[PDB]
Amino acid sequence: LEATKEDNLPDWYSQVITKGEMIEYYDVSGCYILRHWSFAIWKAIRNWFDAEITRLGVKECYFPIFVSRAALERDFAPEVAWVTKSGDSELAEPIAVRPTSETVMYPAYAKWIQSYRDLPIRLNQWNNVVRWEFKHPQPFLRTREFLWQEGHTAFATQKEADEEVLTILDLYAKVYTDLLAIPVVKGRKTEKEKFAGGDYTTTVEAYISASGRAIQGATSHHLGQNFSRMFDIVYEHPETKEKEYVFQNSWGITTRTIGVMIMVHADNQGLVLPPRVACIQVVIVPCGITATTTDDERRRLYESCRELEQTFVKAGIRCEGDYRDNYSPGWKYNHWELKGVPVRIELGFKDLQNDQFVAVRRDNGAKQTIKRAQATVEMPKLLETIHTSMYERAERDLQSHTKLTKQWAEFLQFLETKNIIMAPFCGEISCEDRIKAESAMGAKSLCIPFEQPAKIDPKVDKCVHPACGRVAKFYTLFGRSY
Amino acid sequence: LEATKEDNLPDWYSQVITKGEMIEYYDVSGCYILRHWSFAIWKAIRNWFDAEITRLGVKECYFPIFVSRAALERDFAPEVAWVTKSGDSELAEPIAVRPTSETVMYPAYAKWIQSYRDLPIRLNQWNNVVRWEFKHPQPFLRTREFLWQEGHTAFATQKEADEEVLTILDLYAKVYTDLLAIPVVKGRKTEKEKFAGGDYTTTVEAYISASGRAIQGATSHHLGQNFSRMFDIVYEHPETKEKEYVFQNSWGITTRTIGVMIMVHADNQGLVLPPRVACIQVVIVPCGITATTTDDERRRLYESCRELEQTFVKAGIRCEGDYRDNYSPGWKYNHWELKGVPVRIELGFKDLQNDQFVAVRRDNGAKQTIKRAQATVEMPKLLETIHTSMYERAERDLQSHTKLTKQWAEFLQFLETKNIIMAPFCGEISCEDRIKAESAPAMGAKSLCIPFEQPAKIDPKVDKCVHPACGRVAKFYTLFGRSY
Ligand SMILES: Nc1ncnc2c1ncn2[C@@H]1O[C@H](COP(=O)(O)OP(=O)(O)NP(=O)(O)O)[C@@H](O)[C@H]1O
Ligand SMILES: Nc1ncnc2c1ncn2[C@@H]1O[C@H](COP(=O)(O)OP(=O)(O)NP(=O)(O)O)[C@@H](O)[C@H]1O
Ligand SMILES: O=C(C[C@H]1NCCC[C@@H]1O)Cn1cnc2cc(Br)c(Cl)cc2c1=O
Ligand SMILES: O=C(C[C@H]1NCCC[C@@H]1O)Cn1cnc2cc(Br)c(Cl)cc2c1=O
Ligand SMILES: [Mg+2]
Ligand SMILES: [Mg+2]
Ligand SMILES: [Zn+2]
Ligand SMILES: [Zn+2]
Repeated sequence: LEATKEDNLPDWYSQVITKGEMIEYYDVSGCYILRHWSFAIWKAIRNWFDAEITRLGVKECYFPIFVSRAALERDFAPEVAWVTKSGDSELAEPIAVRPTSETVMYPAYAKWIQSYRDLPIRLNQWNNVVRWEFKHPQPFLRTREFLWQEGHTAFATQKEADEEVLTILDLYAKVYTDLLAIPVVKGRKTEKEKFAGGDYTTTVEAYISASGRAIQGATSHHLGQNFSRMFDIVYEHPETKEKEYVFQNSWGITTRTIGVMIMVHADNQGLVLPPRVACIQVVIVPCGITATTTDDERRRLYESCRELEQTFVKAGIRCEGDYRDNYSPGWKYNHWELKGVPVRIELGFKDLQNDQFVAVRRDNGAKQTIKRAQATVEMPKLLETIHTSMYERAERDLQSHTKLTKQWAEFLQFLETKNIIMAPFCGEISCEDRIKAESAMGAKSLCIPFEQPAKIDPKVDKCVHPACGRVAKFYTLFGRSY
Repeated sequence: LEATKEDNLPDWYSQVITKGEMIEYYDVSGCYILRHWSFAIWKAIRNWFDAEITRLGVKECYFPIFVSRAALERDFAPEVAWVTKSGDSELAEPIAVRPTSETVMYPAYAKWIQSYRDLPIRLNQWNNVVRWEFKHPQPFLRTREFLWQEGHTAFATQKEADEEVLTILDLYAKVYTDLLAIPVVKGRKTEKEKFAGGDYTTTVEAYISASGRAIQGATSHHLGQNFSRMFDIVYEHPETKEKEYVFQNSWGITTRTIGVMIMVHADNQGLVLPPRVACIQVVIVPCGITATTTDDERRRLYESCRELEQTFVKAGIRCEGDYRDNYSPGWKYNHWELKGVPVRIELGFKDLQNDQFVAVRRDNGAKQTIKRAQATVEMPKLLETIHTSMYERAERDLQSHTKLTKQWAEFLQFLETKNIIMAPFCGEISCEDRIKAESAPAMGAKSLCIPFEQPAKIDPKVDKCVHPACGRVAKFYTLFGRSY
């Protein structure tokens, strides 16, 4: 590993994603070959979330990657990738590679709702979407093609919609903290940062101390009746028949997760995978095989290592051994340290003589010896222990970069000191622009958190800036972002 | 269903796939909205095959949907979709939507095999691909975007490659016979119909009698060293430091599976889904209505039906009840019969009094009464019974359309009356072209495959090719017929 995380972050990240065997750079700018290592992490995330939402009643479909011009046109216009040509023959009308599927799914929804009896609609797509991002692309954070799931739901009454938005958001937050061991702040986005066609938007924000910047981890919007008016998704009331518009929601999460994991956990020696998503959770690395190693002893070692690995598998542990005779044990140590496998097993001849083995943690590198009887009990403890110690390590990190203040001056102080700031705010868009302006790379709104620091005292509290709406409507989290 | 399968096949196919709620037609020609129902079918096939191939050891990755012009340019040119514009701004280089990934994965392979020690590389991706086909598209058989799985593999020795080719081909055929209940002919593709960049091509062909045509259900190719040579996928031989090229396969299967399912099994009342991929295997339909609704009895009926479906799901059976108030039991009957649910459950107040229910089969409409204790046993047996009755009927159909001959004249007779033929063949492509011509959306006859189960030795003492003008090698038997 060539670069360090603290000095020269972009090339630390590059080094990690390549020497960790998750990326291969690709000759269409801003898209990246996904290797087995990364893709398994995405599979773990995808599988948990789909089990969750299929338990809830969301069904799965798939709309085509292509969107007609006419479909799309009824403004992110500069972000649309256009097929214009089939080979050498130029196309009558161009077709667009999808960025999202509202334009295609909501007309379908108008067609599928023939009566009140057809509601609710709860569909989800696991697909890939292409946005010709103008902002600097980063290998997992912002790729021009990315894989995600997008769910679009239609409801009779607004209660169902509000409840599902929050349900999905709790799911998203659990993906972050329970799968990837990352702390996140749940909140509402301001009127400036909400999804334009929506009503309100929930988010799950995370903070990179390295970058000093925060990043949106997923979104769950409540669309209200905005789109159902746009696309005329209506039904007649069963009693007192009158044209009623349905209530909608949409939500999404992407491979950005992997990037956020990297940024939060990887150290200066490679990746550090959260145990619950790591492809290989335990790797056994046989050692002690000197020059004078009688081939019977090398076979005996290999036999015991394979027996240990499979008794791990039977106890539900993703464990593999590394028995390649072309590499030294120390080489194997480094290799798997870059791949960030949570626990390495060291099984030498002396450990064999004692019916034990030594486990080494990828975070903090602590060694600890374990007898082979307790293998199926200690090892899962250790995996959970690692998860917690990762999450807490990051959570304390977040808590040390969040400062609360009611003054602009020390707001700017904090912002320059590489941390994000909780301050009272009016919410007004003009003022939010003024804050970002006078902070320059300037300070953006992250979300209005669900957990407020204090109740706002209306006779006292004021906004964090000079003109505003004056009266503080709530506390908002602000900071530099991705 | 307005139209019949027998008269007006295309319009029947449209009616079943729409009123069965799997397709939604789409305003970009040759793409089709996959509704929840069909996609559940695809999901089952995918999970089965993925369990299988990752158990064998194939790993999964994901390359971008976009291909550099240069990558791709290093025949099918009119089928490539080109992104040229990002909104307003035209792009530096144009990019192509992937049509397959050899052009892109094999350079990575060349970068990834640094030694003999890195071998074998056995990768799979589940992804979507686009081809602007020059043929009329039909909703699952040939779509302009379609989803698939492509597996690409590289091996030190040719033996490993041959073996995986055949293993994978067996897995494809199992998807067809164990999952979709369709009988399929394993074979080798002729020199004319094999994949051009390959060595040989295996296939699994299936026959739809409605259209009287065969269709390729999947492919497993042996690329040998042709692609390893193009892209210089090499390693240094261990004993002798000398450049050795790897041996490769690639194989793939697409959403066409669902189409052949539809074509082979659905009747003139809608779908008939095979039990092992059916999204709902059993639908429960109560039977008390109108004025006779002492609501206590309606709640008693609903609560016992939820108990039966719950005890069915816990025994791993995909069962849901249909309890909507709006509709009548006869409507729900017709609805789910369009959806091809293998067995419909009818549970009225009388069966309630007798601790029973009656199950009706979607394939025959045959009824059979079942007491509620034995439900946990009788239902899965019925699911197996229904499966094999589907496969067996389809196999009797295939066998009654497979005919064998050595005289060209009766080859043409058999083909003209809508069935497929197995005849002695030389293997030559010019001769195959003459065959296809002399039979005349291809109205001529194609080579389907050289079957693995040959009937009779094609012994050269006297055996000659079935065409009058061929160089009568009589190398083997080939299966011919109109195909998709
Ligand atoms: N290019 C991308 N690569 C990966 N994940 C992305 C990308 N763009 C957006 N996401 C994530 O996808 C979720 C839903 O997308 P969306 O809300 O449409 O993002 P967005 O408005 O474009 N955010 P931004 O990148 O700041 O413009 C967000 O919560 C992001 O975390
Ligand atoms: N447009 C399509 N839609 C769905 N399945 C397809 C399509 N084209 C090919 N297939 C299937 O996908 C598998 C792999 O594709 P491929 O090897 O390219 O077939 P192919 O050479 O294109 N045959 P052809 O349909 O005549 O062009 C084959 O087994 C086909 O049955
Ligand atoms: O895509 C969204 C909002 C939501 N869509 C459903 C899944 C979750 C997601 O947050 C916002 N957005 C973002 N980027 C876009 C890029 C283009 Br190009 C287009 Cl046309 C449209 C959009 C667009 O609407
Ligand atoms: O796609 C293939 C061969 C194999 N690729 C890997 C998955 C299994 C599959 O049988 C054949 N084929 C078919 N159609 C194509 C269309 C275009 Br456009 C291109 Cl460039 C290339 C191709 C092309 O190579
Ligand atoms: Mg964006
Ligand atoms: Mg083709
Ligand atoms: Zn203000
Ligand atoms: Zn011949």
